[PDB]
Amino acid sequence: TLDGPYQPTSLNLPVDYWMLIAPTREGKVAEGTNTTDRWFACVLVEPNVQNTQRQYVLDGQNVQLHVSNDSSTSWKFILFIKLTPDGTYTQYSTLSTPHKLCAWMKRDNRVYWYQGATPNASESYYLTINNDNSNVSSDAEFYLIPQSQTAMCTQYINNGL
Repeated sequence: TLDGPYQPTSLNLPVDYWMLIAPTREGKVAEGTNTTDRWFACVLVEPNVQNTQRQYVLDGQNVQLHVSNDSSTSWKFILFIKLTPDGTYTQYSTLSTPHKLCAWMKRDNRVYWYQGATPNASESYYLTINNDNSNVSSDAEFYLIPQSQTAMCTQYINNGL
């Protein structure tokens, strides 16, 4: 079930809900943290982007990041992670898709996202201890999908809404 859409915002997301984010333009898509040892950032890159540095607002300040997208047809979401409050975001995972949809979810002890190349992208996860101060921000409209209906989230990620 597609709950939404919702306008951009920041909150402590309840566990077991995919945030399916649907941006229209390249740029920062989302960020999230448990405030202790994980800071996540997702950016969207348009097709045919040669190695370059782009500036994004992350964790409250401007940050320069290396990006590229070798595809002529798919857009590319890139997940960056830093593991300390004053560390350095580094590229961790990518999703290549012509549909410009990405998703993430919090569960007990994990954060999930989709990775690979549509239409055969699949879920990946990272050990993350959730807390009462955890928070996530979406810069684009998004939907919520219950974890019980993960198959439908996968359907949308790979094949479009």
